[PDB]
Amino acid sequence: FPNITNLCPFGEVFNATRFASVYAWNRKRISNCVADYSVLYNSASFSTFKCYGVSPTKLNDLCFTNVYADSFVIRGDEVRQIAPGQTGKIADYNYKLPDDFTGCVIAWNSNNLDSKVGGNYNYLYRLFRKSNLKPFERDISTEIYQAGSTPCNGVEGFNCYFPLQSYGFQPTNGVGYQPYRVVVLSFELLHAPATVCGPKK
Amino acid sequence: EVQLLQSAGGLVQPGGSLRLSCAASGFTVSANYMSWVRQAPGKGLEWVSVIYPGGSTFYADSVKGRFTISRDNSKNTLYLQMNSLRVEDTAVYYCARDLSVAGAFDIWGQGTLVTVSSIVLTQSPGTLSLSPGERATLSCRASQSVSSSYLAWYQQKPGQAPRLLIYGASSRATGIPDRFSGSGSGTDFTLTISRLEPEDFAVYYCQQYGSSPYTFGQGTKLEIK
Ligand SMILES: *[C@@H]1O[C@H](CO)[C@@H](O)[C@H](O)[C@H]1NC(C)=O
Repeated sequence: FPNITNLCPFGEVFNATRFASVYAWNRKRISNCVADYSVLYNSASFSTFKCYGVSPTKLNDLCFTNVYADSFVIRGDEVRQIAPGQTGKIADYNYKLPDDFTGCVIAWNSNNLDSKVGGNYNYLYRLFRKSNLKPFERDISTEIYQAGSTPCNGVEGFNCYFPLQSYGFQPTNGVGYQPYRVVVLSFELLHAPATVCGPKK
Repeated sequence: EVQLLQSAGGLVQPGGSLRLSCAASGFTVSANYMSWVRQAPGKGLEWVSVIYPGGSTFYADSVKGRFTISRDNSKNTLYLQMNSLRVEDTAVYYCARDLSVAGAFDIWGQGTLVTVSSIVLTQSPGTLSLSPGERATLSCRASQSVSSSYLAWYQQKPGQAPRLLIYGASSRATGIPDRFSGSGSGTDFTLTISRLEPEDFAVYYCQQYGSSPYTFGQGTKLEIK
């Protein structure tokens, strides 16, 4: 490898400004650059760096073919449902983890940066669906989930309910009712020659 | 005309096997949340089980593993198999659909009775015996201080099934008269009935959702001095 290809845009994933809600999860593939992971385990702001897969110490000795960073804003104690195989209101009709999700998951802490005195009403989450989502899949089609057998041509009423409900965020204690931020780094195994190794000599 | 019929009124031998049944009357069970709750006579209500669309199963904290709830779309049933049953498990086993965010337990079943061998939520006021012609105040406090709209209210009736009064502490359910009001925020909520009517003397409960296993209040009965 040459001296340095380019600094990875990976810092922007952690310290960007605007994030997407859980219903529309956003992704970003990291292109060819020298891996910069030494600044992760040394930071004290991280408190949920628990992840199953490769060792959390031999990060500079890895050459995964391609890496993705996925971001969402699931709130509070709902984070723990992200694990190698779980079910629930979040990992049923939203972000789902397979048994081969090699990589790691990172959680943040919420503050006045993502909050409002009046409240937040621009954040949505899926609550009604008809089947479990396949891993790493999204379903964006929101008219009616047809709870009843009556026609649901688009009239709000009995047996025809909306499938999306807005989050409600207010300044509170914050144990499990704050807009936490969760990102997932996902690695691939082998489809192309390795490009993101991080040696220097 | 949604109806939920049940048939479980049978005495059970010690360590016996029973099978309850909840049917449907127009709405498919494969597209909506379902829940089984325990009445626990002599005390407040409590939670038993929840089935999501899909078919993931959530059980209460007191009981682990032994409860076996099953869903049958072929006959449109919400079966629950009671295995070997121990002491202090005699209560009613209501079943109801769940729309927690938008309307909490709008329609319930009818109830049953199973015999035996041979978040900190509290509600303050109490009986508060009064007379018709004025209003009243019912206060429901909480220890966790749920933020905005995850608390609802229910009304009991002797021999009947629980009904819905207000969902999310902001708007009442359909068919509710305009004499019921609710307010409050932060830690406690207040509910008021104006122009008391003879068809209003009933026990009121406050329930919390959108959190750890759902909890109801102990019970506030209204009586005439
Ligand atoms: C964002 O925050 C991290 C850690 O708090 C810091 O290292 C970085 O310089 C900040 N800015 C950017 C653009 O990443």
